[PDB]
Amino acid sequence: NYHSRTESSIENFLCRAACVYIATYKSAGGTPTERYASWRINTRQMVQLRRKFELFTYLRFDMEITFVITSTQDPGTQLAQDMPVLTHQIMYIPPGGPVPNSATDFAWQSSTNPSIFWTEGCAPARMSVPFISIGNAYSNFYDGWSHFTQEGVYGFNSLNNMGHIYVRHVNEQSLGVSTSTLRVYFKPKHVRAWVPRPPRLSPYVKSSNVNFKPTAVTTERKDINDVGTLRPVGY
Amino acid sequence: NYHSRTESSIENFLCRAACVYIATYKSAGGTPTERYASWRINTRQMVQLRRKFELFTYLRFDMEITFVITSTQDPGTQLAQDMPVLTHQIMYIPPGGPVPNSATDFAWQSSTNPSIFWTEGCAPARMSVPFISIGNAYSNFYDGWSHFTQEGVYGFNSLNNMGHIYVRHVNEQSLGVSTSTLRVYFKPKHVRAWVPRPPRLSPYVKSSNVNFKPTAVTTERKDINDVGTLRPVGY
Amino acid sequence: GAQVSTQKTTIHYTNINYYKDAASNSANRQDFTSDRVRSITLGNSTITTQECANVVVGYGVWPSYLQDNEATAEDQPTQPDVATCRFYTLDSIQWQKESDGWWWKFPEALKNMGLFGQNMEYHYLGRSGYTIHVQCNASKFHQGCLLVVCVPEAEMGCSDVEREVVAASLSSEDTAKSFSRTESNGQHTVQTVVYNAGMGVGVGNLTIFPHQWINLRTNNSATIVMPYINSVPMDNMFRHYNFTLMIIPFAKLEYTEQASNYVPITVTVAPMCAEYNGLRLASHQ
Amino acid sequence: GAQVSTQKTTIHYTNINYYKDAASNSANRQDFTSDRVRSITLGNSTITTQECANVVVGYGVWPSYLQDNEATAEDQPTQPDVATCRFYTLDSIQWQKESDGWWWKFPEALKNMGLFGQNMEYHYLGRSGYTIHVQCNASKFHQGCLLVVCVPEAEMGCSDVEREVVAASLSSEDTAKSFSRTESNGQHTVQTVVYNAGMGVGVGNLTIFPHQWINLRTNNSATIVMPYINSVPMDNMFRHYNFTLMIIPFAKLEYTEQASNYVPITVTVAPMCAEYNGLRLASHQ
Amino acid sequence: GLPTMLTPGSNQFLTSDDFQSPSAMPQFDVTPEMKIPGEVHNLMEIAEVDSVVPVNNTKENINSMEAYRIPVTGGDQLHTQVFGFQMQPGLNSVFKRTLLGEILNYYAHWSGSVKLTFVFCGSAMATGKFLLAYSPPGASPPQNRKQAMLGTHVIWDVGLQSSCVLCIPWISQTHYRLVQQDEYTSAGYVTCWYQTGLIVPPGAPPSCTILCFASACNDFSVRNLRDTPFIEQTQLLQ
Amino acid sequence: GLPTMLTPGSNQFLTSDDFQSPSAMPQFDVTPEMKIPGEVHNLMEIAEVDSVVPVNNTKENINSMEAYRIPVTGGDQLHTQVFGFQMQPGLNSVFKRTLLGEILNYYAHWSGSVKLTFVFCGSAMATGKFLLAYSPPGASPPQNRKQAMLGTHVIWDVGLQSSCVLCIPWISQTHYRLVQQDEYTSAGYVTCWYQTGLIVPPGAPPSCTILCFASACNDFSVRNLRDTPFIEQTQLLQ
Ligand SMILES: CCCCCCCCCCCCC/C=C/[C@H](O)[C@H](N)CO
Ligand SMILES: CCCCCCCCCCCCC/C=C/[C@H](O)[C@H](N)CO
Repeated sequence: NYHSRTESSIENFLCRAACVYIATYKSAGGTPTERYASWRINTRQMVQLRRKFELFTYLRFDMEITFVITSTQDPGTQLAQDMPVLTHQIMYIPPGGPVPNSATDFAWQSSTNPSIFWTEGCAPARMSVPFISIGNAYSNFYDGWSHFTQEGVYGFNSLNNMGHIYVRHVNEQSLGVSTSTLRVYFKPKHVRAWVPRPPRLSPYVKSSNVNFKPTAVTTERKDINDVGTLRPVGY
Repeated sequence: NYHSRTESSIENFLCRAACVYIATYKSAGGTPTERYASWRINTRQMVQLRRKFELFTYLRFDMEITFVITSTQDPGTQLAQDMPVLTHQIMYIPPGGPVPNSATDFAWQSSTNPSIFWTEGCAPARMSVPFISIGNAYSNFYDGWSHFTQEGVYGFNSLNNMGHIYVRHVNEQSLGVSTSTLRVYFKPKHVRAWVPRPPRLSPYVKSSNVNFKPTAVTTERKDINDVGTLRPVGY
Repeated sequence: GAQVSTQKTTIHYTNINYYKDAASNSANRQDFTSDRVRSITLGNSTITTQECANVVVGYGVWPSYLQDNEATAEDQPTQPDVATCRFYTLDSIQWQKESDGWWWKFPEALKNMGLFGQNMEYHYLGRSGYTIHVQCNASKFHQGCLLVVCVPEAEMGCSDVEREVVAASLSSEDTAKSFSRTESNGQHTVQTVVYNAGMGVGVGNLTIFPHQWINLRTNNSATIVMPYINSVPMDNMFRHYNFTLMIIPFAKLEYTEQASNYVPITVTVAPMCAEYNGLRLASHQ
Repeated sequence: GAQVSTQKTTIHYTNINYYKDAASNSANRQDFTSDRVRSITLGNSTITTQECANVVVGYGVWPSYLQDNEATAEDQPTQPDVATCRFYTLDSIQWQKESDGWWWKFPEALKNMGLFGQNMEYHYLGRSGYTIHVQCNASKFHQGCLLVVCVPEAEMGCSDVEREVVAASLSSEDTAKSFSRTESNGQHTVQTVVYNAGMGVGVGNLTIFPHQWINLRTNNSATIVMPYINSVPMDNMFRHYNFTLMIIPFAKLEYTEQASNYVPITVTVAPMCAEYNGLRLASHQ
Repeated sequence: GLPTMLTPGSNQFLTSDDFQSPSAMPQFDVTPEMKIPGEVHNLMEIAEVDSVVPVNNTKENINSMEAYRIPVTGGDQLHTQVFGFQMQPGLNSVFKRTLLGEILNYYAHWSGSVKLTFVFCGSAMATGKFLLAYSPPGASPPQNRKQAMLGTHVIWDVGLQSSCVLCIPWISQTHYRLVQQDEYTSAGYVTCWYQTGLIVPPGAPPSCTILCFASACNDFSVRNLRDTPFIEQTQLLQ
Repeated sequence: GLPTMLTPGSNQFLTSDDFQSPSAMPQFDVTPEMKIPGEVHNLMEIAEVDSVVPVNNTKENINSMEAYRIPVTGGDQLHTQVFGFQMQPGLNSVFKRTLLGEILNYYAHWSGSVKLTFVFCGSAMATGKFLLAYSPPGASPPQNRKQAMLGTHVIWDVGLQSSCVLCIPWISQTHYRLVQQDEYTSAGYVTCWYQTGLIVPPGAPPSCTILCFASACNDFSVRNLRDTPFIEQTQLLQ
C-alpha cells in the first residue's frame, strides 16, 4: 500500500506547456494583413490541451506563456545575400483596447500594453500572467445565453474575453521577403480544479460550441466472452 | 601498501559519457522518413560502452544524456546564400505512446513528453533521467523466453522497453536542403553493479542476442618457454 | 528567505523568489503531510421516501446561504423561507418499453410554479439549492432500472454542425425532451442521441455528477440534494441554467401479459434557501 | 546546505544541489572511511562429503526466505519444508578420455522429479535456492581434473548467425548437452564450442561465478550452495532459467591398461526454501 | 563581476520544467477566493468513482445503448459463460472509454487493485447464484466451470443481494504493469459462470439484465504521463 | 544583476566532468531497493579472483582447449624448462585475456604484486619437486637451473602439496609501470625447473598436467583509464 500518488496530482497533470496557436506572418510590403498576425486568446484551438481542461468544469490558475518564434526565407529573387538578426515584438492587447490596423502603425508604441521584444538566436521569451478574469473561476462550460431574452451566442463563448496577442516584425527588410511562425505555449501553475466531468468521447469539430457527431461507445470485439488471443499471433 | 584504489571504483569506471547512436536527418520536402530520425533506446548499438556494461549482470544507475547536434550543407543548387540559426527538437517517447509518422505532424506538441528545444552555436543540451524500469535492476542478461510456452524472442530483448528518442528540425527551410547528425551520449551516475561476469572475448555481431563466432583464446607465441626478445630488435 | 526543504527521491533544494509578484513564483509541487418511514417536511409539503434508503447530499455539502463573507452585492432584500420552499411537483412522464430518456433544465423549469417564478421574474440576481426527489411506484413483477444524474453546466451540441441551438429546442416549458436512441436530423434542434448524452461524452461516464439509481428491485424512489454550483456567486436565472437532470433507463422495463403497463415517473423538486438581489421594477414578461 | 568536504590531492569544495530531484545531483565520487565425515541431512535424503572439504556458500550469502520487507505479491500461499527439499539425483553422465563438457539448466531440469515439478506447474511465481553436490568416485591411479561452475544468466549464442535458438537445443529434459571441442554447424542449434563456453567469453574466465574443483588427486566431490539471484524478486520458472551448471574437464582423465574405464559423474541438487505464489488452476501440461 | 560559466542546458526550452519568470501584469490583485464545492485535489479521485463498462461490446451492439446490458437468460444452462475479458484496464475494448481507463490512458504505468461491482437489474422474485472468477495469467482461459473454480472466485446469490463486488487482486511479477500490456506484464482473464441457474416465477419475465461497474480500489497509482491515443486533430480548428 | 564574467571553459563538453543538470522525469519515484547478492564495490575485486592463464599458448594449441594445460612429463630431464614468460601482465600473450589482464588492460598504469598458483592435476601417487624462480630484469633470461637458483624461488613438493603459490614481488625503479611496458619500466622473467624429476609408480600414467592461476595480491592499483585495444566495431551494428 506504499505506492502513493505524486505524478497524479492536479499540478503535474496540468503543469506541462502545450502548444496553443500556430501563426504565420511575412515581412514585406503589400498585403498588410500578412505582415502581422493576430490571435484572440482561446484554449480551444488545439485539441491536445483542450481535452485536459475539459475534465473539470471550473479552473483557477496562474500561467507561464512562452513563444518559440522561428523564421524561414521566402523563395524567388532579390534575396538578402547577407542578413543581420531580426527581432520580433509580441504585444498583448487588453479587452477594450485599440488594435493596430497594420504594421508601422501609430498604435505600436504600447505605453500601457505589456509588449516584449525578442531577438533570434536566444532563449524563447517568457512571461507570467496571474489569474485574470472578472469572475472567480475560468469557467470551461457556460450553459447559458448572453442576453436576458435568450438570444445571442450560446455556450462558453461569452466569458472568454481575454483580448488578443498581436505579433509583428520590427525591421523594415529593405531587400528581401521572409516569413516567421509563432508558437504560443500555455503552462498553467498553482492550478485548482473544481467539479470534475467526463472526457469528450466524440472528436472536436469547432472552437465556438460543443458541436459533435454521434460516435460509438467503444471499439468492437468478437463476442460477449471474447478473451482475445489464447496463443501468440504465429502459427 | 599505501597505494589504495580511487580510479578503480565502480563510479569512475562508469561515470564517463560514451557515444551510443549516430543519426542523420535532412530538412527538405519529399521522403518524409529523411526529415526525422527515430531511435529505440538500447545500449547495445555501440561496442565501446557495451563491453563496459557487460562485465556485470545487473545494474542500477541514474543517467545524464547529452547531444552534440551538428549540421552540414547539402550539395546541389538553390542553396541558402544566407541562413539564420536553425533549432532542433529532441522528444522522448515513453513505452506505449503515439509516435509521429513524419515531420509537421499533429503529435509534435508534446504536452506530456519531455521535449527539449536546442539552438545551434550553444552548449550541448543536457538532461538527467532517474532509474526508470518496472524491475529492480537493468538486467544486462535475461536467460529466458518471452512467452510461458517458450516461444517468442530469446535473450535480453524482452526487458529493454525504454521507448524511443525521435528528433526533428523545427524550421521550414524554404530555400535550401541541409542534413544534421545526432550523437547521443550516456553517462550513468550513482551506479551500483551486481554479479560480475567475464568480458566478451569474441567480437560483437548483433544487437539482438549474444551471437558470436568461435574465436581463439589468445594470440600465439613461439614456444612454451618463449621469453620474447633477449636483446633489442636491432642487429 | 533561505528556505530548505525535501525533494522526491541529505538531499535538499534552496529556491528563492526573486520577484515582487505572487504569480511569478514557481509551481509548488510539494506536499506537507405499519412501518417507519422518514418524512422530509420542507415548506408545507412532505414526502415519504424509505427508512433504508440513502440520500445523496450533493457534492458533499449541504445547501446553505450566501454569507456576508463572500458577497459582492450592494443591497440585499429579503429571502423567503416558507413561500419558496415547497415540494413542487412537475408533470408526470410516462415510462414504456422503448423509452429513451428525459431531461430538464431547472432554473428555467420552475418559472410557473408558485412564487419561485414570481420572485426571479422581478429580481436581477438569484441563488438557490435544490432537493430533487424522483419516484416511480414499484411492484415485484416489474423488472427494470433507471439512472438519474444532475449534471452541472450541461452544454448540449446542436444537431447540425456550424449552427447554434434555439431556446425552444434546448429546454421546454412543462415537458421533458426525449433522447432519441438514434440521431436527430434537425437544422437547429439539439443532437439528442442517447449513447452520447447530448454533451458528446460517453453515457456510461455520467456517474461523476451526483447520481442515484432507481432500480425497481431494491429502490422505489431517489433523492439528490444538489448544491448551488456556479463560478460567479450570483447570476440571473433566465439566461443561465445551473444544472440539468437526466433520467436515462439503462435497462428497459419488461412486464408480463397480466400486469400494469402505465408506470409513471414524477419529479418533485424543492428550492432550498433561495436568495435574491437587485430588485428592479421589471416584470419580465 | 553549505557543505564543506575534502578532495583528492586547506583544499575543499562547496557544492550545493539546486534541483528538486534526487537523480539530478552530481556523482558522489567520495568515500567516508571408521573415519568422521559430515552428513548434510536436508529433507529426508543425506549425503557424505568429507571432513576436510570446503563448501562454497554461493555469493557469500546463505539461501533464505523472501521476507515481508521486500515482497510485492498480493497473497502468499504455503511453502513446503519437507516435500521439496530432498537431494534429488539426476542422470549419471559418463566420463571418458575425450569428453568435452556438460551443462544443465536447473529451473527447467527438475520438472519431473518429486513435487518440485508439481508445485511450479501450478503456481505462477517461484523462488528457490539450490544446494548442488556433484560427485565422482575416485582412485589413486586415475589422474584428471574437473571444473564445476554455476554461471547465472548464461545467455548462449546460436550456431548460425542471424538466428534465434530453439528450446529443444538450449536445454534438455534429463540429459546434459555436450560441449563440442570443435564448432557446431547447425542452423538453429547452440554454438557449443568448448573454448568459448557458449556465451562467447574465455573459458578460463569462468572462475568469477561460484566455482569448485573436483581434482581427482585431492578431492572426491564438490558442493556449491548457490543462492537465488534475479533482478525481479519472483519470476516464473518455465520461461526463465535462474543459472546454469557447467562441468568442463580442464585436464583429461588418463588411466592405465589394468584400470577401470567407466568412471561416472552424478549431480544431486536439492532446492532450499522453495517459495511459490499465485496459485492458478492451470496444470500447465 | 561574478565569473560564472554557462553549463550545458543553457538557452533551452524543456517543457516539464519549473522555473521562475517575470510578471507581465505587475501589482495586479486578483478576485478573492470562493468555495465552489467539489474541489478535487488528485486526479485519481475520478478513478475511484464507478463508471458502467460496456461488457456486451459486440459490433452491432456498440453503436446502440445495448452494449452496457449483459444478458442473463433464465433456464437450465450450467455451461454458458455470461462474460469473460482479459483484465487489461488500458488496451482492452471493455475498459478503455470507462472513467478508470480514460484517466489511466493518460498515464503510461498502472499499479493497483481494480474493483468490478456487478448489479442485477431484475424482478424482485428472481433468485440465482453466479461464480465470478479472476483466473491469473497462468496458462489458458477458463472454458468450463470446473476450470474456473480453482482460481479466486466469489459465489453471489442474486436473490439475497444485488450488487455483488469482486476486488480483483494485484498479483504481478513487477510492481508496475504498462497500460499497453504485452505478453510480459499482462493480466489474468476474468469470467462468470452459472452456479444454480436463475429461477424466475411465472408472474415475472424470465430474462434479466446485469450491468458492470469498474472503479479502482484505494491502492491505485500511475507512474508516467503521455499523449492520449484516443483524440486527434487535423488542422487548427476554427 | 550580478556582473559575472564567462571564463575560458564555457560552452564545452568535457566528458570526464561532474556537473548538475535538470531532470527530465520530475517527481518520479523509483522502485525500492533489493539486496541482490554479489554487490561489487570496486573493480579490482574482479582482479583478486583467480583465472587460468593459457601458459601453453603455442600456435596450434591456442585454438584448442590444450593451451591451458602445461606438460610435466616424467623421466630423467633435470635440464628441461617447464615454462618461462616475461611477467608483463598487460602485453604478454600469456596474461592479457586472463581476468587480471582484462581489467588491467582498461587501466593504463599497473602497480602491485601478482600471485601465480600452479595446481598439479596428477595421480595421487606421483611425487616431484619444481623450482619456480622470478628472475628480476637484470641481464638475460635463466637458461639452466644454476642460473635460476640465484633469483627468488620456491621449491614445491608435488606429492606433499598440490597448488604451490608464488607471490611475484614488486621490485621496480618507479612506483607505477605502464601496462604497455617498454624496455624501461619492464618486468623480470619467471621460469620453472625440475628439482628431483617426477617419480610416478607403475600403476599410474607417467605424464601429468599442471595449470597456472593468476590473480593480483591485495596491494594492486590502477592509475589511468583508456580504450581497450581488444574489441572493435565497424558500423552501427543492427
Ligand atoms: C505576454 C503577452 C501576452 C499576454 C497574454 C495575456 C494572458 C493570456 C490569457 C490567459 C488565458 C486564461 C486561461 C483561459 C481562459 C478562458 O477561460 C478559456 N479560454 C476558456 O475558453
Ligand atoms: C531527454 C529526452 C530523452 C530521454 C530518454 C529517456 C531515458 C533513456 C533511457 C534510459 C536507458 C536505461 C539504461 C539501459 C536500459 C536497458 O537495461 C539496456 N538497454 C539493456 O539492454
